[PDB]
This record gives sequence, structure tokens and C-alpha cells, in this order.
Amino acid sequence: EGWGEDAELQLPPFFVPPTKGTSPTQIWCNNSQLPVDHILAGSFETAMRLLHDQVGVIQFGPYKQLFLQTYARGRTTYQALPCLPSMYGYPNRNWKDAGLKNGVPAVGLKLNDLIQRLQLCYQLTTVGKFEEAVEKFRSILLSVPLLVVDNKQEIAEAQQLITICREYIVGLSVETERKKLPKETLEQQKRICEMAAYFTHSNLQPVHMILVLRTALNLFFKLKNFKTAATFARRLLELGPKPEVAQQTRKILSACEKNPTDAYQLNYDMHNPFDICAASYRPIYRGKPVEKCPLSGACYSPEFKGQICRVTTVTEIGKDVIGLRISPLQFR
Amino acid sequence: EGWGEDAELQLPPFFVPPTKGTSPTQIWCNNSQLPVDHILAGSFETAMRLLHDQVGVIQFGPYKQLFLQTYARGRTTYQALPCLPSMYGYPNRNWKDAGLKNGVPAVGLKLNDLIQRLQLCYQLTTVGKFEEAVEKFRSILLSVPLLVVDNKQEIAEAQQLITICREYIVGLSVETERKKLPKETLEQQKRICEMAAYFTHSNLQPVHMILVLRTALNLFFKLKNFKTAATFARRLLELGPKPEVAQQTRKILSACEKNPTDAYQLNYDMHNPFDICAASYRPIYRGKPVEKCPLSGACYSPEFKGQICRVTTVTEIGKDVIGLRISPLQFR
Amino acid sequence: VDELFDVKNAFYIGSYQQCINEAQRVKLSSPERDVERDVFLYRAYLAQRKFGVVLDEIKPSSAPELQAVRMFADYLAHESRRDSIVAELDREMSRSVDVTNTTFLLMAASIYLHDQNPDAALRALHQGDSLECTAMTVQILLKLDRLDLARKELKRMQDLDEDATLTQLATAWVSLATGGEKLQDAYYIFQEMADKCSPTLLLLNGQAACHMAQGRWEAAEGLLQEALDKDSGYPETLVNLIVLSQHLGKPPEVTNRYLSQLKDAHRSHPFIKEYQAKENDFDRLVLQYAPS
Amino acid sequence: VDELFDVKNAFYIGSYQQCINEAQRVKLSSPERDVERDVFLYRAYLAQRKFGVVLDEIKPSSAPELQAVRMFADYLAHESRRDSIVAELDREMSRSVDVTNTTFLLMAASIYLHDQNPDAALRALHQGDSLECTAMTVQILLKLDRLDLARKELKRMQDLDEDATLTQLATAWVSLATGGEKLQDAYYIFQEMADKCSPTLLLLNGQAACHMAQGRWEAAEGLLQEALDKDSGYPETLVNLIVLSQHLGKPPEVTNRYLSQLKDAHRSHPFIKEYQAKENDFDRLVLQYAPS
Repeated sequence: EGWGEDAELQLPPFFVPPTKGTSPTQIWCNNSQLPVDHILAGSFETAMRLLHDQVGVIQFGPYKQLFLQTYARGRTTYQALPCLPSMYGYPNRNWKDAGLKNGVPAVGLKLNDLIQRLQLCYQLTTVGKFEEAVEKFRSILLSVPLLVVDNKQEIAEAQQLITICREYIVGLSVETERKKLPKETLEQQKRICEMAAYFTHSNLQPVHMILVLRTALNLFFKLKNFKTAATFARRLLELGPKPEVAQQTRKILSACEKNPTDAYQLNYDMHNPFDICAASYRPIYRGKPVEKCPLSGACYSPEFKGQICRVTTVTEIGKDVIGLRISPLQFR
Repeated sequence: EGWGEDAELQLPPFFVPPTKGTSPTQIWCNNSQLPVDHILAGSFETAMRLLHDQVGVIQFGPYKQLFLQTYARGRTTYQALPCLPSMYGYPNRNWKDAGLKNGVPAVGLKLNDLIQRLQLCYQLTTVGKFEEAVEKFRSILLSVPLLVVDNKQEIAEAQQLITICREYIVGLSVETERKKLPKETLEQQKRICEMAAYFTHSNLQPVHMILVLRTALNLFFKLKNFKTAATFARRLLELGPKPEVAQQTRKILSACEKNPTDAYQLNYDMHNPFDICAASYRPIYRGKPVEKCPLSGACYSPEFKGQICRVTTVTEIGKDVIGLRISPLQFR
Repeated sequence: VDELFDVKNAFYIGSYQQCINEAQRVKLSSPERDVERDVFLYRAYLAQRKFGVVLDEIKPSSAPELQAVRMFADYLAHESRRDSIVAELDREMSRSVDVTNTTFLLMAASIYLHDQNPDAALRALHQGDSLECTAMTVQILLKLDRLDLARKELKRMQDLDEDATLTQLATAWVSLATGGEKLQDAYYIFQEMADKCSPTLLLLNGQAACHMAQGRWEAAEGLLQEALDKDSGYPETLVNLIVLSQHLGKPPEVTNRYLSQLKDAHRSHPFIKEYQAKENDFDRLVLQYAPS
Repeated sequence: VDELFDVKNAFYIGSYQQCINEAQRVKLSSPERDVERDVFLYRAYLAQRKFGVVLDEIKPSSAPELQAVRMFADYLAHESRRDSIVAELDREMSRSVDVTNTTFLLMAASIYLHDQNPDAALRALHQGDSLECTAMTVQILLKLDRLDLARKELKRMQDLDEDATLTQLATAWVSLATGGEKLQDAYYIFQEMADKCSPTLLLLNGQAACHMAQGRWEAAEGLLQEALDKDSGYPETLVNLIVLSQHLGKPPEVTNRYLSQLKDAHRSHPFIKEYQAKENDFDRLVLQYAPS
């Protein structure tokens, strides 16, 4: 706090067409490490490099819609002089203080836009349109790494949202496969019940877990596995179903307790935590080896390491990655 | 000139403890309207009333040192009889002819005491200790209304001294704020240059105006505002700087004239007199409305009327007052 | 005072029909002005894509300034002839040009800009001394992302004529590119010209771009809708609505409609070609991470 | 001639140890004088703040004049007992006093003056007939700013004994309060007593006060420094140096040193309490112009 270096006088250091300056889309890339900013910039290769190292994408085909529509919202356009090629504007999110070199592009997808879309996903699920719910869920899932987010709590929510989309996508995948399988053999019916029981350990909303417990309760009651069916009934009742289903469930329960015997040994452990292999639909019990999706948390039995995750449809099972990046916070 | 009224004979007009006479400090208050005399008298309320009506003080907190130290020099003390409470003496300035009723207290702060302290203020400024120079300048400023002064020319000097302390205090206030501001954005650097240019219109001593022109010359040269920077250089050179700075300045000038173009429109008018708002540090151009400090002459944009002047730290911006009183002359 | 003030003003803000109407009404107070009026009349027909008017009516006996508009009309109208016109244009410029014929240099530079040759266009404009030559230089420097050089040419226009329409327009273009506090400056310039004259497609999107830059998407929606009602085919409106749509949370079927609508804008805005290029860049990069 | 002349003189000019030394040497040429000597011996111990000597050695068998000194010794020594002593003193005076016992009246009036009761002290002194009773009346009237009444009592002393030490001292106090030409009169009285006897703390500040009153600050600096060397704790020196310091342009850190030094003067001079009061008056008035 003297007079300073602000007071010291320093060293002063045809027709030629000028050369281009850096474009504002290149400024975006220099100043940002978030995939959505590079996509808005039109730099698809650098965007893909970022998604690859951070979140594990290798099959980018299923990203084409997101990428291209994102690209299209990146620049405004306005005409200067008549009959000459129009100008482009590059709206920045930090526009008040962006200047020449520090800009970084406006935010076009917010986390709550995605949280709102969860509702149409839930409705679609409730009414049974599983193929359309999975499609809508996966879109939310792949969209999360295109977010830009302010604080540590939104990074938390964005992760929970991914986990929600995963839970639904693999659960519904189990149910859709259970419905494609034949129900002729006894051994075939045993396999169906198993899958209905695995679905019971998906972490869904209570209104949906009531439906999957109802499904598991029928199949295990028809199998004559009454000891395990009874506990599905007791768990269904504790979620608080609507009155008609409580009554149908109470009648099935008091019939189970009048004969609390399981007819068959199934491969389903009630008192033992597991994850659902999202490719073969068999349980992986918490100690045993797993390879995971580096973005969603989908679990796979180890045979599948290196393959394309069935949930996200774009990631590499078991790849080691930096982790999701969707905020300036994460670059201290 | 007859025999006169001096010759006419006129009308001649237990144990009781006597009553007190008027104290000599009350005689002081009766015979004087100058703040320092009432402070020496120990009459702080009447002193404050005088400073309020004359010079505009409302926040008297920052006067505590001056008031109390002044009070302490007001009376001498001497012991009369052993083992009894000592006596007090009340030295008068007109002691030769003071008598019982006309006394008025001795003078303990002279105008030249203050003019001498200007030098330590100047040195502190030159070496860059702005916070300590401002403190020392404000002390001179608040001390001026505690003077007692003989003739009309000393009233003039005491006013110029106030104006000197103001000029430095608001100028240094500009520079200290310029140094606290960020220099990241282009728009942020534009604001810094403006302030460096405003400081150039403070009326300081030539040795100090050379330093502020050097500062303005760097900042405008780094901004690439060469037309305005050149005139700072021509003005710096005309004050007659030491040889090394003339050479650094001449080299910066002949580089400016080889490209005499300003890159940016700043809010600084070279050919237009203004005053510096001593609270927001923006220019007030001589016609526009102002509210002033009634003691120092600090100018403020009108929003600030009624607030505590940032320069003196004790006055009310825009209050109408009698004017400084520091001499018997002013009570004809 | 300039007898052609209203005529030139209507043209530069994109009000071509008002230019055409007011050019046919003014009284012939010179032969110099007479030709100058005709130049704007025909450039307005160019701007309306009515090249047949320009091509039929400018004859070999017509004034040199009009020959230059007709040259540009040929290039815009006849894609097959463009490379040969440019070849001849290079030969003219290398041989000898009347430097005082600013109309010829703007027509030369117009051709080069379309031919994606800004060096040639700046080289031509460098030779002229006129306000539109500077204004066109400001635009080209802005496209070259040389906002530093643009500011110097704009400063030239500001010292010569602060209140001129080209200077205001150049100020807006320079401000739209500088951002920050200056975006509001550009907005009011576009607004002030809309509310003196008429709110043309050019001014409507001009204003919308200043809103969108400050993130004020909802304030931009009115302007783009008004522009859409006037002309369903002006491409800059369609592009801006793609941006605005997404920032307002609308369904991707809306962005898709504006993309299909933009293929029939039949005004040659680069956006669809760059979009298809980015379609191809993406398909290519997908096979780089997974060679099927 | 008075056998106790040197003894009383040493006491009244503040040369207490010389009083004590010369009281212990004089030969007992009476029992009346014998008690009178002891009174000054013990008042000198009071003046040296050695109340233990006075309190231990004056017994209930001691002469009435000594009981009066011991009463005063109790009051100065025992703050907790002061209100009760004064209560008893009021009862004595209202009951019956030996009016010829001037030593008792001066001890009564001494107690009242400390108890901030000049009416009572004057009421007691009124009853006595002696030179110190008048001299003490002059001092009290001067504190009451009744210089008119003081002059009349001083005139009484001047007619009775011009050359007495109390009369000279009273003349100096009266002159120091009258000012003008009389300040020089007071100075020479203080000087003449210093250069016959010894320059005590009391005479040194006496002289300095006469210089400071005529504005002769530099002439006062020698005297105060000499007083400071003799006794770092005499408060009147410290107060006078605060005045002198500022009139010689010294830094406020000097006035501050003398203020902190005065808190340990451990002699009960009112200056610090009045100073702290003025600290409180100021804090209170600041909030009156700006109630935070």
C-alpha cells in the first residue's frame, strides 16, 4: 500500500488484411470443462473426450439427439447490413462480466427441468407403459451430465436423480423380461417368481412398490410358496395400499398363515442384500464381485466388464473414471 | 469637559456563611464565543453547541481526544496551606488587564503549530503511508476550529489550511479505493483509470501531483487510451519532474503521439471543471447540484445530504451554518 | 440536408418496400442524386430477392454505379456464373478501379463476402472513403472476431457523424459483440430506430438478440412472435426461436418444427448447412470411439 | 521572640522534614510551648502521610490540642470512618467547643474542607482568633471565588503582622487570584521564601503558577523539572506539567504520560476524578447529538 507498481513507468515495447481473432465458441472451450459447454460450442470431439474420461461413454450413437439439439441453441443470429451474411451472437451465462476472454455459455437445461420430467416418467410407469417410461427415464439419465449446476447440494440431487432413473430402468427391465418368458414348465415358473421377487428389492416410489409386491404375491401364491408370499403381503400392507387392495391382501395373508410352507427352494434370499445384474437378471450378493456402470451405478456380474451398459446404453461396464462433472465447483 | 458627573455626589444605596462567586471558568464562557475557550472552561455542552451552529458538527465522537486534552491544559494548580485541598489557577490570555469579569483563557494551540504539522503530513504522503497521512490531515482539519487567531489574514490562512487538508483527504481517499478495486474485467479497469484521472484534478503540491500523474499515465497507457494519456504526460513534464522521470515520461509521450487514439469512452472530461464526490468518487460537473461540508468544502452528490461527511468524519453534509469562528475580530 | 435521407434510412434498417416507395416519389434535383437514388432503388429490389427487376432494367447504357449493382444481381441470381464473375472481378481489381466509386467497391465487397473472401472484400473497401464503406468494414471485422479493429473503424464513424443511421447501427453491432453493460446500449439503439421508423424484421431480431444476450428470454418472445407474423420465412427469426424455445423449456418437437421450417426459408442463411455438417461430424466421431 | 518560629515556618512552606528535625531539637522553655511544638511535629507527620506515627503516639492522656490533630489523622487514614467522624464532629460543635483552642478549630475546619463542607469549616474558623485561622479563612474564601471577602481577611492579617509567614503566603494566594500586575508580587514572595529557607515542592509550583499566569511558559519549565526531580509523585507538579507541555508544543504522548503518572501520585488531588467526570460528560453529550 505504497505508491506501488501502479506508479512506476514501464518499458514501452501497403495494406495487410487482418487475421481472425479467437472465436467466442473457442473461448467457451478454453474456459469450461463441462460437456454441455463444449456441445454448445460446436466442439463435439472435445465434448466426447470429456464425457469419456468423466462418466465413461464409448457408444455415443444414442447421444445424437441431445448433442445436435444442444448445438442448435448455442448461438443467436441477427442481420447487420442488408444483403450481407448475417451475424451470430454467443450469449454467455456470466454475461455481466464476461469480457473478451472469460465468457462461458448460457444455461439452457436446468436440474429442475429434469426433476419435473420425473413426473411423466412416474405416471407412464403407474399406467404400465414400461417401454415409454424406460425411454423417458434414460433420457433424463443421459441428460444429467449435460447440466450446469451451482452448489454442492445440486450435485447431490443430480446424482440421486441418476440413481432414480437407474433403479426404475433396471427394475422395469426385469419385469419386461419376466413377461417375455414362457410359463409352461415348473422350472420355467420358478424362474418367473424369482424375477418377480428380485423386482421387489428395487427402490421405487411406494405406489410402484405396491404394484410389484402385488405381482410377487400372486406368482408366489400360485406357486404354493406360502411362507415367502406371506412376507410380500406383510410388506405390501405396510406401504399402505388403497382399501380394496388391503382387503385382497389380508385375505391372501390369512390363507398363507394357515399353511406357512414354501413348496420349492428358489434362488432368492430375503435376509441378504444383493444387487440385480442388469444384463442377466440374477442376484449379486453384496460381498461377491461386481463391475459397475461408472455413471448410473448399474451392477453387472463380472463376465460383462467392457460391454455397453444395458441401462444407460452408452457407457462401459467397469471403466474407471474421474466422475460426473456438472459444476464449476468441482474445479477448485 | 465641565466638572462632570465625577463631581456630583450620588445616592448611597449571628454568622452567615458566604455564597460562591462566579467561577473563572464561567467568566470564560460569558466572554467568549470560540469553541476552544469553552472547552478549556470545562463547558463541553456549550462548546458543542458552538461547533454545531458555526461549523456543522453533529457526530462529536471523533472529537474526544481533542476535547479532553484541551480541557487538561486549562488550569494550573498550587498548594496553599499544608494538608488542605490545593488551589487552581486560571491563566488568561489578556492577563495584563483581565480583572475579575473580563478574562478569557490563555492560547495553547497556535495556527503555526498546525502549519508546521502540514510537513509531516506531506512527508507521510510522499513515502506512501496514506492511512497515516489522512489521520494526521484530519487531525489538523478538526483542530482548526479550536484556534484563537488575531487578524483577518490568519483567518484566511486557517481557511486555506482546512482546504489543504480537504484536498489531500479526498484525493488519498480516491487512491486508496482505486487500490481496493478488482482489475479483472475490462469494465473494472475502465473504472480504475477514471479514478486515477479524477485524482489528477486534486490541488496538491507539485511533488505529489507528479506522482498522481505518473499513476494516471501508466493506467491510461496500459488501457491504450493514448490521446488522454499524452496530456497527462505533457502536464507531468510541465511540473518539472526529476530527470529520470522526465526521460521515462518523454518516451511514453512520443509513443503516444505515434498513435494518438483513445480506445474507450471513459467518464472523465478534461475540459470541464468538476468536484469529486467524496462518498461515491464520481465527478460533479460545476453546474450540477451539490451538497457540501460546511467546514471543509467536501463536495457530495445530493443523495448524501444529512449524512456524516467522509472527510471530516464529524459534520453534516449540506447543513447551513454561521461559519467558522476562531477570532474576536468576528464579533464586532 | 440530404434529399435521399429517408430513402437510405429505410434501406439500411431493412424496410425495403418503404425505400422503394420513397425512391419513386422524390424530385430529381440533380443528375448525381438521380443516379444515387436509382442505386438504392435497385439494391432494395436485390434485398427483396427480386433480381429480375435489377437484371432487366439496368442496361449497358446505364450509369457505372448501376452496373455495379447489376454485377451483384447477376452473382446472387445465377449460381452457375458465380465462379466466373469472381474471376472477372479479381481481374478488374488488379487492373484499375475508380476509387471514388464507392458504390462499385461495396458491390465488389458484397460479392467477395458471399464468396467467403473477406480479405478481398476488405482490400476493396480499404480504397473507398464513405460511411457505408466504414460501416461494412466494421461488420467484416466483427465477423473476423477482431472487435479491437472494429472499435477503431467505428470510432472513425463517430467522429465524422454521430447521428447517422449507419453509425448508430455500427454502434449496435459493436455493442452486441462487446457484451456486458453495452448490450443494453445496443437494445435501445435498435428500439429507438424501430419507434422512429417501423419495426422491421431486422430491427425485431436485432432487439431480440440483445434480450437473449442478457438472458431475458421471456422479454424476447414477443419480438420473435411479431417477426414471425410478418414473414414466416425470415431465417434469423427461425434460428432465434430455436434458441428461445429451449431456454423456455418447450418440447423438442418445437425445435424440430423450426428446423424443418428453416429448410424452406429459401433465404440463404448458413445455419442449416452448418447443422448438417455437425450431423456429419458427429456420425464420424461415433465410429472413432467404436469402429463398427 | 517566638521560640517556635523556625518550626512553624518550615511547616507552612511545605518543608515537613525540616519542621520535624527542628521540633525535636528545641529546648522545653514552657509547658504551653511544649504542647504547641508537639502539635506541629505531628501535623508535619500528617503532611508526610505518616498517619501511623500520629495515631500511635497521641494517647487518650495526651493534651487536647493533640487530640484534635489525632482526630484529623483518623479521618485522613480511615476512609471507612469518615462519615462517622464528621457526624460526631457536628455533634461536638453543636454542643460546646473551647473557642480559645485554635488548634481544635483548624483541625475541625481541615476535616470539613476535605468533607467538601466549606460552610461548616468557615463556621468553625469564625470562632477562633489566630493568624492561621485567618489564613485558612483566606484560602477558603478564595476557593469560593469570593476574592472580595478574601481581601478583607487578608487586610486583617496585614494590620496585625505584615512580616509573618502566613501573611506573606496569604498575600501570594490573594495576588495569584487577582492577576495583572499582582502576579509578579506573588512570584517574588514565593521566591523570597524559597531563597531564605529551601525551595520546597510547594514553593516551586507556587512560583511556576505565577510564571504560567503571565504566559511565561519557558521560565516555568525549570521550576517544574526541579520539582519533578525532588518527588516524582507530587501531583501539582504533574498537573502543571500537562499545562506547560501543551503550551510548549510537545506531543500528546507527553500529556498522556503525565495523566497515567498522575493515577499513581497516591496523593488525593481531585484532578483525575474531575478528568474522568469530563470523560463521562462528553460520552453522554455525544449520544445527545446522535442517539445510537
